[PDB]
Amino acid sequence: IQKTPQIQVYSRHPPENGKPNILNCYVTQFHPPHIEIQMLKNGKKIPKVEMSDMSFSKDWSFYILAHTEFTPTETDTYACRVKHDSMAEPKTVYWDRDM
Amino acid sequence: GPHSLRYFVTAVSRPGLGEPRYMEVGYVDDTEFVRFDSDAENPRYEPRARWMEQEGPEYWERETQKAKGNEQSFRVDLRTLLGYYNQSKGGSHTIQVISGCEVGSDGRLLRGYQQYAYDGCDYIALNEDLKTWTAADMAALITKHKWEQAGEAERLRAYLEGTCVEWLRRYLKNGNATLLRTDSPKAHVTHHSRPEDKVTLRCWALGFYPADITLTWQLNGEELIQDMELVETRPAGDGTFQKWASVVVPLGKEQYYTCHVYHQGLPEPLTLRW
Amino acid sequence: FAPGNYPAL
Repeated sequence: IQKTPQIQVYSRHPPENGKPNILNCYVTQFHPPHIEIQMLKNGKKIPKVEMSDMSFSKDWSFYILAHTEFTPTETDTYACRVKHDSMAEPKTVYWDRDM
Repeated sequence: GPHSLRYFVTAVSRPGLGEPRYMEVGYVDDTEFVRFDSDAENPRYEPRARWMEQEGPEYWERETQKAKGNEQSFRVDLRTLLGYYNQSKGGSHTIQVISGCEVGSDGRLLRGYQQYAYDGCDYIALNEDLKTWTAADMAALITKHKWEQAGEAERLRAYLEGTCVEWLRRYLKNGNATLLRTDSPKAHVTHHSRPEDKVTLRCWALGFYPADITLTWQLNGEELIQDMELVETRPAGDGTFQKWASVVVPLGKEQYYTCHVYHQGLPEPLTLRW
Repeated sequence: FAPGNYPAL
């Protein structure tokens, strides 16, 4: 079964430039489980990234969470880039702090 | 309230890249507490919740020996299934399993379950009676027959009814401060303009626990369930969850809509307006 | 406490 991943990027608390926070990238509803997830700050890969909350729903599709700590600024941009065999090219989703 | 102990097992073959990847993830309610990954530098069952530090070294040694055993068992399964389905040794294939038990407030057993899937499709599952099996296809029928003659349901039932139940009660006790807490949501609404004099009102519910919560939008007292966008509740990285629900409304008619938040950590529901 | 002895398919 081949299902295309849904990428959701959000923070733990409402953004406040200068206060520490947690940035999350939730990748859901995909199959096969082969997947590459990357988090970026200004185009560079963030090294300290934790993977957790792995599971699967009733229809057996996979769920996985990627997260890292971060202190927002008004000039830094964040994004989550995902590679999965259901897509021709890697998908990048930028964090929308005004959502 | 009800509480559950669940284990999500996944075995994925990867021809030409060596042995299959094998993972086991354990959960007590909506909380990840243990994990095992065969691709790890040093594969061992490791704790994922601070309260698990109360378990001695013999616990981790037992769980690790067990997992390595499960890993070999599943490598065989990946070979067998290729036979059952007349498939080639060149493709990647996946087996998934969920096993668990749920208890009520008094700690008595509510139910137990174990389900298998191959390549994202139902394969075989234990029935509610915890005595018989049900197969999704011809191949699963072969396994059903093997398992009936070997008497597997009786061994499994002993686990779901006893071991699973007793250990679940222990986890809730040792980790009650974490597992029996209640974090109340903090909500707010955002406004976004659209073409044709309309707007998108979004209601956010943040940092709550447990994960169960109800977010609704209302107009004239009627809960606008049909015309409302919503996301599945999701973990926020620190053990809590978040969720949002939006509604597009006529420009200047915003105040006529309200957001209601129901959660076990709220004596009275929250009602928001932009 | 994880289950073991997963029967072979």
